[PDB]
Amino acid sequence: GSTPFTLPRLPISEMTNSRFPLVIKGMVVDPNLPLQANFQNGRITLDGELQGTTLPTSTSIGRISGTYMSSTPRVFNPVWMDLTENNWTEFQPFNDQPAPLGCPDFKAKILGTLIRQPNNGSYYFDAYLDTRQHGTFAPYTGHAAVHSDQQAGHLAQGYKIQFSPTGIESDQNTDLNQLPDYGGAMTVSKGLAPAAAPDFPGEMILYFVSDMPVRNPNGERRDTEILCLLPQEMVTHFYEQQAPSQGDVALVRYINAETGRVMFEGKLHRNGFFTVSATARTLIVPDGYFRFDSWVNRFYTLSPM
Amino acid sequence: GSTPFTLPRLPISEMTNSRFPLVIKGMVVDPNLPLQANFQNGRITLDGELQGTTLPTSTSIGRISGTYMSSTPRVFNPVWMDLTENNWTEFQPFNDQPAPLGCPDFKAKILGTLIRQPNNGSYYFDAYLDTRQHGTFAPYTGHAAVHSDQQAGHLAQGYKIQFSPTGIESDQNTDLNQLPDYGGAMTVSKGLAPAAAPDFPGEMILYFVSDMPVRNPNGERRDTEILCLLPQEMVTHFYEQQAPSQGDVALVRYINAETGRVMFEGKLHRNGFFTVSATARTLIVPDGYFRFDSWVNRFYTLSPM
Ligand SMILES: [Cl-]
Ligand SMILES: [Cl-]
Repeated sequence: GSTPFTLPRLPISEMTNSRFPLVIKGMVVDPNLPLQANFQNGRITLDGELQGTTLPTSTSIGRISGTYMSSTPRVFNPVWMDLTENNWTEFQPFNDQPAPLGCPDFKAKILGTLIRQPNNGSYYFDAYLDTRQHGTFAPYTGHAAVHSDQQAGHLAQGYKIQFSPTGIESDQNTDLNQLPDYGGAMTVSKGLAPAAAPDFPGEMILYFVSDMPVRNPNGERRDTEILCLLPQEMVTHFYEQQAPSQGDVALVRYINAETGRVMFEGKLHRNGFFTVSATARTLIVPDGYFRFDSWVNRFYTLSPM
Repeated sequence: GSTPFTLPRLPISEMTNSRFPLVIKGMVVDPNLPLQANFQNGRITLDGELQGTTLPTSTSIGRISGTYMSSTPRVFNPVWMDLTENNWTEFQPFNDQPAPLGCPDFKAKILGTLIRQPNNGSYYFDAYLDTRQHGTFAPYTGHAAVHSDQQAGHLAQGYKIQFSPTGIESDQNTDLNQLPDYGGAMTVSKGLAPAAAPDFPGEMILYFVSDMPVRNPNGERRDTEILCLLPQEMVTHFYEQQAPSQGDVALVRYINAETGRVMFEGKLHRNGFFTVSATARTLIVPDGYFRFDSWVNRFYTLSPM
């Protein structure tokens, strides 16, 4: 009677990143990527329990929303936001959720626009959200500021506004595998999705990869990838099906879309991430799909990739 | 043995528009909206056959892509593109597809950015795509131009570039329910998704609604909605399941998410759109989900909304 667990029958090439609105360009396993992952977006259990700051669908990944504050709690001045969820429902600060759902889970100067909502006249202008700064990016406290030199005259106390990202600036310190300090100078622990980590020596996380759009001054080049543990279409699939997990870990096979050949197998863990048996950096082109084959015991040994 | 037809068990409030990257804010039936719909995005049959320019997932809705042409086939100069699909595979012009998949299917000055791809150094800058212009927007011919005053020095012949939209300018003539002229001055008919139209007097199309972001000079106000026939998550669901249709038309019920009460019923047509029995403008808040109940004969009479 219980809903069987399944994966979406879609090639990875047709999926999108769960941490930024981008297509998946492939997968990577690498001993020089972080051995454990702590992302807060793209986190769901296999039986459909959202974790961290993860949205169920791609409504507003990377966005923050709220109402304009005329006072704090080229020259770029802060635009302060009394934060809401991106669907404009209330966000309770200092509670059991690190930030509103969909809030960026990386540290960067994020470029984008600030959108005045239709009730106050649809308009938008350029702004950035610098998630490296404790003073203006502490969303766990219920407030955050974007920065803009284009806001003059367009906002008044209480206006609904939403930040929509286009990309980042990237420098020598950019590392998108580090979480921001959601509480600013104040530590936060409650409601974080836990570390995803293999428990088999010889297994590594299989990450899904996208290219992050970058706009540095004068076009300075520092190309940057962004990883996630689950493409958003897998998050939505597990959320929608709510299939009970019926074993320690899910055995999955990656199937070539053209030939139907089994390319490799992996473990899909209940906490929502993939591991494979590998020792060296391996790049997987996304012209295949994952197929759930069976629930297996935690001591199952994967065929080496 | 055949896959049963189903709808995604998600409230409409968690779905996104199939014609622009936006959340669905509700549904509308209205005798003063077009009685037939001709959108090319968000078109799929119930058994999973994509139509028009419709992508299976939200990879690149509203984008166009290609390689830079240094020659034609503030002051804003055209940036000419030898068009590809947005996944960088080849687009065959003058054939059986009106434009690359995901190409905008409305006429507007679409604001956004132009993205130089990582192989030539990740960088992006502001640009617009004016889909009202025959001379620079004829994607059926394999070429189109965006316009920019920020490109100087950043592009060379053959560079991969992608236009990503943020919103539109809107004026007194804006009407997003009219298709662009995909062939420019040359008519195009081949490969268009057909008109969606009720076949019951007393029934009207149930449209899904989003608010389009607008940026007019000086913040001039002209708020604009954009309609679609299917949210993209329904498109993806039907595409993924490939469920055979087992009757003339699908009977669906809209269920209140809180109470589980049946709010109204409608017909979900094989060509991929909803109709309901109504006479006057009716606005539906999206805090419910559609449930497939049975295949019915084409002469089935719906309970009035
Ligand atoms: Cl499966
Ligand atoms: Cl259903």
